[PDB]
Amino acid sequence: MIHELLLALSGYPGSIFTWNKRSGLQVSQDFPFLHPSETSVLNRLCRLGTDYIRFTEFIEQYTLHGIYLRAFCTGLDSVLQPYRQALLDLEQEFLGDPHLSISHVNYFLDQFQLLFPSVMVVVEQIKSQKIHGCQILETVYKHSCGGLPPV
Amino acid sequence: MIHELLLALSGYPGSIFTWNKRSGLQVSQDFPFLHPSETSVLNRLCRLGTDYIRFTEFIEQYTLHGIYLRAFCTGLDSVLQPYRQALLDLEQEFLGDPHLSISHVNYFLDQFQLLFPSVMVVVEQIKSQKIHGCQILETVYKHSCGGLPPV
Amino acid sequence: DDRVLVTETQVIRETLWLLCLRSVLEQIAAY
Amino acid sequence: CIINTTITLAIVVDKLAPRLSQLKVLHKVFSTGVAETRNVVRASHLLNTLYKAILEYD
Repeated sequence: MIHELLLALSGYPGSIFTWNKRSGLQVSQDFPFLHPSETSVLNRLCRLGTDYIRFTEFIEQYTLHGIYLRAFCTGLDSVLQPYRQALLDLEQEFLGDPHLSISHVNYFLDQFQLLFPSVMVVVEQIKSQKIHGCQILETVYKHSCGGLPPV
Repeated sequence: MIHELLLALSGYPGSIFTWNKRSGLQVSQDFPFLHPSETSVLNRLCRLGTDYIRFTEFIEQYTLHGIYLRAFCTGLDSVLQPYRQALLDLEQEFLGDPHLSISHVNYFLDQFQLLFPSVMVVVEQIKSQKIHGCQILETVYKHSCGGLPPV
Repeated sequence: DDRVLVTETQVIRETLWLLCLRSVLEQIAAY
Repeated sequence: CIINTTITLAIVVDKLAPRLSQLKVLHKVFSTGVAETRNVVRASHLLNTLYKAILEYD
């Protein structure tokens, strides 16, 4: 189930983690093998997966036109690189000792959980206001004076 | 019954070891399984539990105010640390050989039985005379010139 | 009245995830 | 240490004493950072609550 999840957090949905076009990633229903209390933390964990999927779908779509939009997505993958790299690691730690639970996996994301949310509305302002041209170099700058150090 | 007692000496009273708000910890009445002569040593053993409970209840309550009262309780837990640590050990010795009786358990406390009593009236003088301010640094000092090496 | 009759160690694992039985749990719940 | 020594309820609690103490403070420090509309009063009243709450613990 661990390697099952680490793919769901990568952009591949399956039977355990269904995909909905409006809401986002979420667990289907109660599962007998697992506990009924975990059905929550996963839903808290998917609030992160939905961000990466809606990210990479937009990144590929390139959608509006202009070089400053092309380069924004070109750079948007660079900030998103430590997310992937930190996800490849989780499998290595689980390959060593088979006593690690979802608690530790949820704990490992830590920084990504408080970063994506603030870098989600920056994309939404673009696709909802047709920000064409060099005006992006301000719409991203007006959000660069944020307090959150990571952002 | 051993692990039952080692919790009663920790601050958790139960059916065998009832709790009274005035007197303190004490055994309820005669028990058929155990001998009728032990009903005494336990009562001698509880004279120690009553001290720890009345200690930790005061420690939590913080009651009067002032930093010198906050720090006194902050330090009061440090001297009370070897009591807890020496109690965790009793379970380990009983986990090894199942031939140890209450006699050995009573014997293990030894030092705590002659320490708490002398460090009980120091608290009572505070809560009964409203010792406010730096005057604590003498009321504790006037009792620091005691003969008992442990104290 | 029916009850689930959980084991003992299972409770500590559950408590870690959150981080007389109805009494002791009620305190940790407050945390 | 649970999957790999005996461990029960009364032990994990007392082991977590210096944490369940530090946690209770945050329930009172944050309570004044959540009970509140302008962006300049929500940030001033928060930052001033800390400097007041520290002088209480000195």
